[PDB]
Amino acid sequence: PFRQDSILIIYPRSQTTLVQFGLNEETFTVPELEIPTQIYRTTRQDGSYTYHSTNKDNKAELIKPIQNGEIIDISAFTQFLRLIFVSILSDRANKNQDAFEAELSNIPLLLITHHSWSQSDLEIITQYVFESLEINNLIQLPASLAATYSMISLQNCCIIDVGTHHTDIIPIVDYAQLDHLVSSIPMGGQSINDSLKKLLPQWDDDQIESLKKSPIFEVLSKNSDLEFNTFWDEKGNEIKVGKQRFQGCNNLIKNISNRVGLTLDNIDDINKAKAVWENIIIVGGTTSISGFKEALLGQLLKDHLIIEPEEEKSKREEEAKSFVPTIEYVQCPTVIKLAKYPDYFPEWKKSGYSEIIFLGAQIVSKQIFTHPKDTFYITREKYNMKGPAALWDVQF
Amino acid sequence: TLNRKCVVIHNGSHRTVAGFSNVELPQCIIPSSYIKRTEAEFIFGTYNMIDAAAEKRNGDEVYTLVDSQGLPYNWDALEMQWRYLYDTQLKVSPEELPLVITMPATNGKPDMAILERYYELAFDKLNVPVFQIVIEPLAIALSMGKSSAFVIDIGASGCNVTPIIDGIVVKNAVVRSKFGGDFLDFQVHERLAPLIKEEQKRSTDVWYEASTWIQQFKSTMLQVSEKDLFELERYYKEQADIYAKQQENNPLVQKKNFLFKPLNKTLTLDLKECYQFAEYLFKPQLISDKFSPEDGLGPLMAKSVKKAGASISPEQVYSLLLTNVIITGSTSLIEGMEQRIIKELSIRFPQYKLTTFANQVMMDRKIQGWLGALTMANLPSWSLGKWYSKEDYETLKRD
Amino acid sequence: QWSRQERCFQFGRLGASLHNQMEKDEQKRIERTAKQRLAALK
Amino acid sequence: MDPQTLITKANKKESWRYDWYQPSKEKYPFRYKTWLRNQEDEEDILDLKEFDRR
Repeated sequence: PFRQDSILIIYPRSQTTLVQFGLNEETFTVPELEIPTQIYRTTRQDGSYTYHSTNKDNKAELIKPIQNGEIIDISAFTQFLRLIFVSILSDRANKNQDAFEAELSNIPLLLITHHSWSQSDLEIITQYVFESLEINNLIQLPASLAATYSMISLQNCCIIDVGTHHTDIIPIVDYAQLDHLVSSIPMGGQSINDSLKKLLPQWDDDQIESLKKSPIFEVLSKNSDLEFNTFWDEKGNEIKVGKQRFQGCNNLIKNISNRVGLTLDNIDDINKAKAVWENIIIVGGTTSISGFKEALLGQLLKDHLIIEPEEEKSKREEEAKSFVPTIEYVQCPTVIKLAKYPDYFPEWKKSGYSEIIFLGAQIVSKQIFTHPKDTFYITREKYNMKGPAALWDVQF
Repeated sequence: TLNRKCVVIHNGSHRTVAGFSNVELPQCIIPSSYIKRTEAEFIFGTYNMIDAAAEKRNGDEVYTLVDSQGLPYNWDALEMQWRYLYDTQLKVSPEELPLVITMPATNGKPDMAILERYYELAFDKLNVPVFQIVIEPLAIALSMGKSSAFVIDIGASGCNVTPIIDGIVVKNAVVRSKFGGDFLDFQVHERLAPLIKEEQKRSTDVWYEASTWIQQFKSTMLQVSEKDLFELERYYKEQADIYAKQQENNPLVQKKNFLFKPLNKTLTLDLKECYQFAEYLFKPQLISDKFSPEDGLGPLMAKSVKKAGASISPEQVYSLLLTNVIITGSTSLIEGMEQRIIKELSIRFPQYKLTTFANQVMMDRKIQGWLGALTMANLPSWSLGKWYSKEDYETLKRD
Repeated sequence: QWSRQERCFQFGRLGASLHNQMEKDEQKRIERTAKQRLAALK
Repeated sequence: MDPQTLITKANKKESWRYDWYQPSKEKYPFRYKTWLRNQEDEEDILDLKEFDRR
């Protein structure tokens, strides 16, 4: 144990699910498999359910198991995992045919979880992985920790994970996710869309979405020099736009910031707190919008930095006209910083770090699965003894 | 160990802590209060309330769940809170798992009436399978490897002093001070009032301020002086005169700076004014002429030990208690507090050697009550605690 | 508790070291690449 | 091949249920759900490449 060919990482999210089977060994590659997170559920007279990849003869209903990051249908969700897992087996079993003795003989699974999943959901998933998929080794890695492990392993930090309809805020102290501080706001990328609809009434949804995803949309805090600029439709249609391309991100940025502030203010050990504020981690699709992260930082500074009020400072400098020492405050944060990205994953640098949580998982899985110690995953041994409850003896 | 997983709930008078027995920290710490927003409607949770509070909307009002006894007094609201916890935080039917909850040490009287209201809530309403009630000072002490201990809990409602001898709680020596965290909030506010402009029904703003800047101020400005402050002052003065006179620095003149966010304004206190707030916990005769020095924490601790010596030698109980002093509670984390509680105890009992114990980890005392219940829930035998079942209720219901 | 807390802190502190080695390896790789690139066409 | 048999041939043994349990000292009066071990007696495929990015 274990073959690197064999490591399987799954990262399921509301819209899609990133998947990878086998680690490259030279450098880590950005996940190439992206499967929409949904399954079809046919209902068979007599009550029971059947699950397929396609609307079978238009008889099945379309189930989207994960919504706003939460599992809303645990059965369709487990069926969806099986569907992924089986597909991978078939694919490899064709290509190579001796696969069941090699690449498919011992498949350890790392499943990236979301803060919102029940213990009940996590146990059921564990049961499913050991009983239905007949897999033997499982790590359930929280998304937040994947984040901090990718980010050159930070003991103290805050994860701001911007989704489409919600943003999660998750403080990490001493490599532990602080559950009672964790929260999400019902606000994300779509907010930008919505802000823009108000500013550009005569546009439609696809036009607005296209602007957001275009080279000329940025958050300010040379394109910025031009009054108007140009970009091209999804359907090739050229669209011109004024100052609106520097708008629409503000309401979201303010909401996130207000939340970050209330959160970090409830970290009880001020020495931990100082560290967290100095390692803000921002992740998610939205964050790839040029200027966004820096704009968000800018706002956290504007709202939360402990520093002398400018008027007060201006008086003191007039007074000294007749050198001014710095006023020291008892509060934190006096320093706010974004955590430093690792620049030595070439493939990741190339594609941006909106999905860096996955790199977290590539690193953890290699660590854990290419070393003897079985301290951080459930094994068959353990499953046989405690069952799904085995899960809680290997939490991080 | 046992094949079970419990829900552990602690309803303090200020904070409520909830989570499962299988992990080291609680899933949630939320306020033991709620906003009633008006068709009525009930808001629970730290961010939900702070958001709603900042909206500053009429008709919004904060109400509490736990009286100053540390006991629930609004049981219709308590159910809504429990529902909220089980639905949105633990996310599990209350019918599945055993429940472990806390009560504060009492003199014994309110006990039966409470137990009944819990039956009604746990059984009639929620359909909980079975529950245990642990006594907070007792569990905290056990969680700390101690069977006998003098447990000094400084929370929001005041100080709660509880001698515990060989696993048993001495009820007549149970003592609850009236001055603690919430009191400190009032004083910080009244004193700073003129620098911040400011100088029930207006519960919403009182609450929001207590939960925001006032909380930060307490954690960063206040300190407890090691020795009676009036004496410290006379001394520091008497010394300062000599340094001055001698040639031809008084520590109380150090300044401390707090950025007050709502007005982007610096508030500066000298160290004395920082020491002053907690002095009230020890010498409450310094606010009103209506408080005797005996309502102060020092006399109170002493009173409770002496009432322990009356069991049912004294200079033995005294010796037991004083070699197992436990200091606990959110407010006990204010810098200088342990040392003053110790100095205050040591001088009322000079013949004896005090040894005190305290969780030094910031988080863990704020929720040490819940931590205590947690370590009860992980006890290896079902016989280690009284576990009330639907039965017990049935049988009490008879005549 | 103390054990879990330690094994956790220990895993974290090792990944830092893993990162450092990943970084050193990359640097060697990139250096060998640039070295050939800068003294040869195309 | 048959998905179920693919699952069966890879990765080469008990089963648990989540059910009512009633502890004993004989038996305590109460129940609670837990993960109990069972006694002796107790669809499709998708094509990657569509989902591969290109």
